[PDB]
Amino acid sequence: AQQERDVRELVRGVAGLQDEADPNFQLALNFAWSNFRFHRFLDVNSHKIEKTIEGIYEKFVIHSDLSKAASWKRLTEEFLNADAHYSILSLLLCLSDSPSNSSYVETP
Amino acid sequence: AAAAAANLNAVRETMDVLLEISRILNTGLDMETLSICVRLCEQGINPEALSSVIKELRKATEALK
Amino acid sequence: RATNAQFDSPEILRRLDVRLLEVSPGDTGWDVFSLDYHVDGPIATVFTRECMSHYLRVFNF
Amino acid sequence: LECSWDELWNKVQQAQDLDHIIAAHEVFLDTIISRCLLDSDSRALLNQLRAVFDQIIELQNAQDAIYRAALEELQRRLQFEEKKKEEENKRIGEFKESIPKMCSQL
Repeated sequence: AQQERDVRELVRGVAGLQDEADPNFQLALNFAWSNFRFHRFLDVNSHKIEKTIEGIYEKFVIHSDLSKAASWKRLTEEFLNADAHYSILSLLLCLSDSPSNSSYVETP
Repeated sequence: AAAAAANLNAVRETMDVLLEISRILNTGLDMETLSICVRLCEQGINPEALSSVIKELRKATEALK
Repeated sequence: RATNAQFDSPEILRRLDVRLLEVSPGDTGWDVFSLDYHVDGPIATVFTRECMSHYLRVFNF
Repeated sequence: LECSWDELWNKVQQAQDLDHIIAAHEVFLDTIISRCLLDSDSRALLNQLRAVFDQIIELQNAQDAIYRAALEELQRRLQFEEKKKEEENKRIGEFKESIPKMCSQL
């Protein structure tokens, strides 16, 4: 119930669809179920994520975007307080990766 | 309840932390959708499967452009 | 082997070896390449790892 | 790479303590960091310099886009002669169409 709602809102947000009776919506739902019920993936290991996050930090330092690297390590350090860490991290890490700009305008 | 809503403020605080993390990484995801993803990993899910789902869904909006 | 570097000691060509940048969805080899000189003796007391980092940054430029 | 190199070369090869050589190499590389635009405060300077590198690669496309129309006609003109041993009239019309847009872009 809540699972189905989550998958529906995911499709609605990302495909931009507002009609849940669109046949494309039904095809996307069938695709999501068929991808989910086929289990072959590896499960996220924290050590590989740790190697990856320090690698992203070092990559920022080498390209001489120093404040971006400081904010990157800072934001991950603040996130790592209060498993689901590495899930959300691994997700965001593989989804895309770095910009050609700093993309940093936070002034708290 | 009062403590049950300050936890919801706490959820929004980490959601803005992940907002900064999403822009410095240049992802297309917004805040509502990442809360859906957070509920998905509450039930347990491969991030490798969610990324394949979204790596199909975003570049199936570039096929009707 | 073809260039003037051949008549320089095999040790110091051996200590310099290739490296890359860990991947990103817009990879070019012109974005992703480095050389690494790494420590092979007590020279770590002379050459810090962050000194190799500044080395690699001006190398990137 | 001569200034910092001269003063580096001097304060290694005259020095008879390891820490002085260390402290010379350190400030050597550090003033080089300030001398390029790889400092924290000169970064805005750096930002302009990256914008000098865009128009370079842009020009490669814009230069070849001339030859992808201009030069491309003349082998077809040879092929018109290989008939001779109406339609490049249309290419003369195409030139009045191609030239102003590329010129305005330049």
